[PDB]
Amino acid sequence: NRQIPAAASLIQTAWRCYAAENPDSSTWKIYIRISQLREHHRATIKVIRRMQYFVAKKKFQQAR
Amino acid sequence: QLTEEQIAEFKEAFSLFDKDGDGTITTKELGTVMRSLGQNPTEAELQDMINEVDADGNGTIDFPEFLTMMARDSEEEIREALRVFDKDGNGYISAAELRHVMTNLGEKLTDEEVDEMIREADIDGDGQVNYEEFVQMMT
Ligand SMILES: [Ca+2]
Ligand SMILES: [Ca+2]
Ligand SMILES: [Ca+2]
Repeated sequence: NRQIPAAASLIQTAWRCYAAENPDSSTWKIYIRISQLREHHRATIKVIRRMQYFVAKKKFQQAR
Repeated sequence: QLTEEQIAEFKEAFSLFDKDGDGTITTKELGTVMRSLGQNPTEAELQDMINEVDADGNGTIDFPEFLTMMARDSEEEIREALRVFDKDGNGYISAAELRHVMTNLGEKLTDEEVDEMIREADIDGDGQVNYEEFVQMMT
């Protein structure tokens, strides 16, 4: 069932977009290889999460 | 739907990706930033990402396309994705089932992330996150 991975990824990248608007979210703890997350880090993370959400959306629609 | 303060903020973010300063974002520069974050992107992943945003098809992202992406319905898509895991046709699945799908499939969220969505998404306070509550949280 091609839809299970696509659908999960859609949910997960959507929530990850949402969680990144909150600066205190535990979603910021997954960048284990950065010691001190600074302003320029967060801004590039915000952009990468948005792009990945748009990828996940196209792949979901491609699976249906 | 775009503040002028947002536009300059997005211009600054654009700069962090376009390090050569030629007004464009290539797959190499996206790869460079992601590896700088400790991520391990695949060259197809980088291609899917550029393709999703690159509206003119010249293989690269310049700032108007960046601006559009950051400014960009999603509701029904999220609803369809939730129904994929809807067994009994109820408006919900158990928190344990949700924790499984979120942690063991697709992106693989962390357990503290799933704790967070679970606490935040039970808007009505009855102990059960349903689909409609989840959607409203994101919208
Ligand atoms: Ca460039
Ligand atoms: Ca372009
Ligand atoms: Ca509830």
